[PDB]
Amino acid sequence: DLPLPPGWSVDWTMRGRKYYIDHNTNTTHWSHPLEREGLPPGWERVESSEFGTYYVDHTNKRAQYRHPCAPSVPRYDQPPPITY
Amino acid sequence: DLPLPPGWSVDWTMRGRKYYIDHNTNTTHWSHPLEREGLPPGWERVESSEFGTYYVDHTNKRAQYRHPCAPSVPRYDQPPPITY
Repeated sequence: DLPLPPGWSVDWTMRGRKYYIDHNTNTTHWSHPLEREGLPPGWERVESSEFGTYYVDHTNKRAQYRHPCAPSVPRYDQPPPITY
Repeated sequence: DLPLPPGWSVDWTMRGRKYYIDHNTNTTHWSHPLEREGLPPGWERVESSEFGTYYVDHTNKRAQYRHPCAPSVPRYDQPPPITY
């Protein structure tokens, strides 16, 4: 229920998808403006039942599962061996 | 603090990484056995500061950001237009 900055509101698409309106700039967004720490300019984190969590780049109209700032690939670590 | 099934315990690596021991099978795991709904056999979800959330495949010793059952690529949706 985190409070929006002045000049922001929340709305829903005709199919019921929540989104945010920035009346200061007349732009629309999928995520809360105060929930974007760690994300670069132009990107948002999206939650969904269809895809789970992913990331969108509005400038380039792209979506990807990898957080845009995460290492290019993650590391596999074998769980520790059983000791005797 | 979710209770473990019988024959399971929790331990830590020398560097302090939590893990789970299944004494029923003498196998080790990065995630709680009761926190794997929606994951296929052999896979685990991993949380980390280095990579954020990702997924590991123990059989093939692979790691990836995409949930193994998620669609191959996620969809970009443009936020709704401003109406006048």
